Amino acid sequence: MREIVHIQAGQCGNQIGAKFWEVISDEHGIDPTGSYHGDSDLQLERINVYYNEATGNKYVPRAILVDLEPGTMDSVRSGPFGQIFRPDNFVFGQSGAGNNWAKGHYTEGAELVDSVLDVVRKESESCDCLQGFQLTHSLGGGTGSGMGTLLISKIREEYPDRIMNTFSVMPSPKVSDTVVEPYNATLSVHQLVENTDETYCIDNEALYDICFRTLKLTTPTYGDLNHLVSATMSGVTTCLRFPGQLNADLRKLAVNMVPFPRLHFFMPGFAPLTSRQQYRALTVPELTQQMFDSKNMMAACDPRHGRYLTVAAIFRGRMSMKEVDEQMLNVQNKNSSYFVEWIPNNVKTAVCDIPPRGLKMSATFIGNSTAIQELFKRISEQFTAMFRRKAFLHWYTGEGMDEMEFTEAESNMNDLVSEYQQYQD
Amino acid sequence: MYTFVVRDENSSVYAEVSRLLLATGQWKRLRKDNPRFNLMLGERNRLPFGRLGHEPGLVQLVNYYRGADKLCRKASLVKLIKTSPELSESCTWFPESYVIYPTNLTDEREVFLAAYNRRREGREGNVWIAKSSAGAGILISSEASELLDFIDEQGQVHVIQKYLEKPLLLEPGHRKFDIRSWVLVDHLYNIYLYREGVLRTSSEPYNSANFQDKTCHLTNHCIQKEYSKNYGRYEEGNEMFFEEFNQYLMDALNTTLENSILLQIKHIIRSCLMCIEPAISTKHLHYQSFQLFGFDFMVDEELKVWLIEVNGAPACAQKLYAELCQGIVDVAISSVFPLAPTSIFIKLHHHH
Amino acid sequence: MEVIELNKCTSGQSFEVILKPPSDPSLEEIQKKLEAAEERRKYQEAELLKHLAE
Amino acid sequence: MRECISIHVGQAGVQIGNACWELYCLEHGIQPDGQMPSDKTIGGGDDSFNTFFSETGAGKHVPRAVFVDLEPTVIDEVRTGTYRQLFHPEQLITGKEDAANNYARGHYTIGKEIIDLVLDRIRKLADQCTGLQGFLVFHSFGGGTGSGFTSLLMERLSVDYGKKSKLEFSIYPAPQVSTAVVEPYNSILTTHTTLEHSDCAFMVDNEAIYDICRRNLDIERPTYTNLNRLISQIVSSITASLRFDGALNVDLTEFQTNLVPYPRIHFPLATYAPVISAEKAYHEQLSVAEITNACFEPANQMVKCDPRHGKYMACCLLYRGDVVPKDVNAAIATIKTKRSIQFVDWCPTGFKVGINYQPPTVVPGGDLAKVQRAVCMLSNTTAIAEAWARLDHKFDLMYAKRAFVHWYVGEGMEEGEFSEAREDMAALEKDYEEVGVD
Ligand SMILES: Nc1nc2c(ncn2[C@@H]2O[C@H](COP(=O)(O)OP(=O)(O)OP(=O)(O)O)[C@@H](O)[C@H]2O)c(=O)[nH]1
Ligand SMILES: Nc1ncnc2c1ncn2[C@@H]1O[C@H](COP(=O)(O)OP(=O)(O)CP(=O)(O)O)[C@@H](O)[C@H]1O
Ligand SMILES: Nc1nc2c(ncn2[C@@H]2O[C@H](COP(=O)(O)OP(=O)(O)O)[C@@H](O)[C@H]2O)c(=O)[nH]1
Ligand SMILES: CCC(=O)Nc1ccc(C)cc1O
Ligand SMILES: [Ca+2]
Ligand SMILES: [Ca+2]
Ligand SMILES: [Ca+2]
Ligand SMILES: [Mg+2]
Ligand SMILES: [Mg+2]
Ligand SMILES: [Mg+2]
Repeated sequence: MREIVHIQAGQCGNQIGAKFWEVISDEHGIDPTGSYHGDSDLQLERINVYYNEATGNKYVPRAILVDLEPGTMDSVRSGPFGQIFRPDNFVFGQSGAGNNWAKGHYTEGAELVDSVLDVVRKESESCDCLQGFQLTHSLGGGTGSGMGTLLISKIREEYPDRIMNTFSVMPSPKVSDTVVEPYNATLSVHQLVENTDETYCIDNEALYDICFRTLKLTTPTYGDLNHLVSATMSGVTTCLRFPGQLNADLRKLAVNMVPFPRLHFFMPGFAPLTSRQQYRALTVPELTQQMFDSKNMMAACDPRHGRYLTVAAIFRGRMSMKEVDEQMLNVQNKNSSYFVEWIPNNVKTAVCDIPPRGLKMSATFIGNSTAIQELFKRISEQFTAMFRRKAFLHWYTGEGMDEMEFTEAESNMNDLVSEYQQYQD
Repeated sequence: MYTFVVRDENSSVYAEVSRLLLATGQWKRLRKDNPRFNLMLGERNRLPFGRLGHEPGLVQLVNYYRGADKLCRKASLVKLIKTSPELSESCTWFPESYVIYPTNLTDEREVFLAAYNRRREGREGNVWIAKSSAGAGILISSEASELLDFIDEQGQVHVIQKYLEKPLLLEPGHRKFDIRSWVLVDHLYNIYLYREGVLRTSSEPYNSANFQDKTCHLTNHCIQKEYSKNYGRYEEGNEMFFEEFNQYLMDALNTTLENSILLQIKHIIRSCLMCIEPAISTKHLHYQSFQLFGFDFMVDEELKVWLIEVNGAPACAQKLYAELCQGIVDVAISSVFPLAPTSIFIKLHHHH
Repeated sequence: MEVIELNKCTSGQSFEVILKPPSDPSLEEIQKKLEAAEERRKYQEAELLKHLAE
Repeated sequence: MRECISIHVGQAGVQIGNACWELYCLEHGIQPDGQMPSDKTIGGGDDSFNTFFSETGAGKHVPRAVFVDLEPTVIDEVRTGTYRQLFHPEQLITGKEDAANNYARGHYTIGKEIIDLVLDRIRKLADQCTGLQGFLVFHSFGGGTGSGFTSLLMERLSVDYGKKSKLEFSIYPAPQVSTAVVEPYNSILTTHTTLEHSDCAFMVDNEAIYDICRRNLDIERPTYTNLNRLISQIVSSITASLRFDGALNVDLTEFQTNLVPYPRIHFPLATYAPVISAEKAYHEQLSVAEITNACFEPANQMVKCDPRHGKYMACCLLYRGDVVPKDVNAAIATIKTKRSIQFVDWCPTGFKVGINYQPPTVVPGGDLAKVQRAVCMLSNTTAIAEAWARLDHKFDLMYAKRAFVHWYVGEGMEEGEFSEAREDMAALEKDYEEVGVD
């Protein structure tokens, strides 16, 4: 009984969180009303990891929906699986955050955080043995970014020895809502450096490029981007949600993926990624070749520009476990220059018999690569282009912040960039 | 795509093999400390055999046979011959040798003197030669007092063996020489002899009444090119190859290189390598070995061949680097890692 | 090649063949290490809480 | 009769313990419910099998064993498995969250809070013994529990049972069946703190067991079940002398006398033959010479290494099945004339031979075939130091960059314990070289 507590915060966080529970609920055979209707016991073996068992054999997600405005969560409550969530687990305000990190972290958000912690504390007091938490949110807005990282700071204070995991959508000027997203993202990153054990970095530009160039979607929508996040979130959590010889909990994964405390930002990937030639069978070599291809990576970072500290690959479906080992060893033994040679056997593989909905097999990629410094360099450059002229700062100083806090965020992330640079050589 | 690592930058041989390997576009060189390799061109001393063959999915190959030092060390070779029944102490192709430890440190001091006093009493030729592995340091003398006293001044194990007082001399010149044979043993323990040998000749007339001047007695390529005044006079670089040497044996001695010399050389090579096969074979091992050997032979005026020593990290003659190194890639490397003749070797069949 | 110390019973036997002759911390100290490490954990967490207090 | 208590720590220890007690029962004629029809003494007796089994008044033969794991998933299989009836609940000790492959977590953070509970359960078994010999401790090198908590247990056992022998069955880490990267840290940390507390340790390298399963048993991708059933055969061959009538290795003390002349060098190499596939049509039964000669082939060693390039300090031959002393001595003579067996000059060149007439028992439906004779050779070779070197080299690679060190320091361990443990291994490697090399 190693329970996980899910928190989704803000527009992006709740919309991506929604699809996530939609994808895995289908995998575990849970219908929109919470009733199970699968045909395999493997669907229920680890069901309590993400679901609470209610009366009448009902399964209720262990999720907390947080936002500073009602809109998005009214959408979820009316969405496909909206009825599946615990009504008391909706915590929201009316003011909004106006895409303002200071509003989510210092003013509007501070007024609502205690009530969110009351629901978090409630879900935890009922866990037989809590592994830790996972948060879905964007860093470019105000609620998921500012209040999300405030939540993390207070959860680490009340649960200092629990694992804190996040799926963090990183802003991109090509898929942007406001010009202040680099401000909000730079401020959040430092919070994550300090108070998360693992952060899956999801770049909206990588999601966009994949939808446009690979999936051949002329005009991607946030919905299309969220399908990729859904599938990816389902992939990285397969080991947690299904039985297998791995027997891995959050702290075991972190212990083998994070050689240095601050360098815990991961590049996720997924394969296959096919446009609608969609019924073709995908061989293990093809699966492996794509999984390691940069075009299948969602951090919009070229791995060949850095080096992998650790890699974790999860294969789903009935396939040749012998044939997997061969192709995995083939990728390593054919590109060993991109793996640090001072971490022996830093590429691990795990299999799972149950494939995602509508796929004979698939592979999810989880990489701790120094190339992720390119992502933080982009953000840092966009931050500095505005901060050097103090552009748009009045939105933040009006909430009680000072320029000094911005200069420190700037320096905190340029230190992070440098830390990745030393381990790349 | 195959991968290899280079851990011996001083090896002129495998510097060429590495060059050839990359020229195939199917071999990729890695940093010298990367464990994920197919082929290791390892160091000479303290090669970590224990770390080989433990990478999942990689067939790993190394260019040194673990345990071959027993054959390529002066004292070790003597001990191996005198203790191994396959060679026995009555081995007819190895000069009467003795292992002598300096008195500042088993040892064959009294056994040597017993045979020495016997030779001195029987009017026989009693000239011995003292040498060691720590040399560039050699002494030739007919008095047992000079040989022993020379070893005590040192601090490493030495070997005293019978000096061939009747060596075969080439004409014109009246000069001594030795024969270098290159032997390649692959992972399956096939023994291949390079068809091309080299004679390292002395450009000075052999003088039996003066072992003090070691320029006409030592045929080392470095001694002739530094202390001899007739270097490069009779043949380029004091190196006579088989084609020339065979034609000489026919005009002068009315015999061939195959009959008069090569049969004894091929016999000695088999006897040495077969002797230690059970000790160094990698047949059922988690990794695979192959090694290039350089045998040094002597020929006396009776056309009898003697073994001088075995070199575990030999060099090649400049003219033979291309043919030999290519041959190494063919039978030793591509035989295990194939790529996408008239062999230059002479396979010495044997029973495994 | 000599066989020595032959012992036989209903379920087997044993013997020795010779081919050639030859030529702590107290309970007090363990608790100190366990408590000293628990003290370094408490100190590190105290600094984490102090950090979150600031 | 003197009792032996078996302790299984962590997942590897527990799953291997499960496979051994399954085999022990099939060997002694004990049924899953604990009954033993051939035991005419009901609820008592000082027979050889009683060293590993106590007896209740109801005729139940209960293993003298304790299972310890910081998380319950693995031990729950024991509670509901085929032999759930053998044990009672006090013997199965489970926490609620494991050590996350973190030595410091198993040894310090979690170990401190559960050690006294485990010692109390062991004390209960001890109180049933009229003459306890000592303990057999099964654990992995890689796990946080098997490494961190085991070393803690060994330190306390030396305090609570000073005069008792302690043997180990340790699983050496192999990447083919592991997703952990920090196992070199854990292995070296646990070897450093356990070294002075273990009288004799039998290391099994998962890489070796893995290759034997794929090569001899034709298992393309062996499972922990395949690995453990083969491991419990070697374990059984080693402990049979304690559970059956005999005169060689009759008590734990004899393992140190016969196999460990130098205390620190207490890691004998195990070699087992024959291992034949059950699915095979029908194999030609190998002779005494052929299986004995197989004991000097690296392919059937529990740790891959080259004994030809080390010196032997001791050598036992443990035969099971149709074997008579005449045949053994004939094969030994034939092997000395063909093999490179170098003994250290300060040790006799010989072989202690034990024969048990009952051939190896195989689990029905298992992977191994029934053979008429089998042998396990226990040899103390300096060649096994290749395993320490491999492991110490991987340690050096990560520790030079302090990779993952923060996870250990964060659980209360001091960084200086890494180097203190490493320097001990450098001294252990130097001992082997001083003994084996000229
Ligand atoms: N041969 C064999 N090896 C195993 C088995 N289970 C785990 N291992 C090995 O043990 C190492 C992992 O350590 P574990 O024993 O699983 O961990 P643990 O002792 O339970 O400690 P925790 O970290 O708290 O889980 C890896 O090298 C595995 O290959 C098993 O059943 N048989
Ligand atoms: N017993 C002996 N009788 C006659 N000459 C001998 C001899 N031992 C050595 N030599 C002479 O010494 C030379 C080889 O010496 P040796 O091989 O022992 O030194 P070395 O090993 O440093 C040279 P290399 O290893 O390059 O072949 C030969 O040319 C030979 O003429
Ligand atoms: N992938 C994805 N990104 C989104 C979505 N909605 C908003 N974003 C991104 O999130 C950032 C805006 O944050 P948002 O969640 O709207 O602000 P918040 O509600 O205050 O937390 C911008 O970078 C958007 O591009 C979504 O549904 N999917
Ligand atoms: C940080 C950006 C920001 O604050 N934006 C913003 C704009 C208008 C109003 C009314 C409120 C707002 O919050
Ligand atoms: Ca207000
Ligand atoms: Ca009884
Ligand atoms: Ca003790
Ligand atoms: Mg928005
Ligand atoms: Mg030499
Ligand atoms: Mg465990």
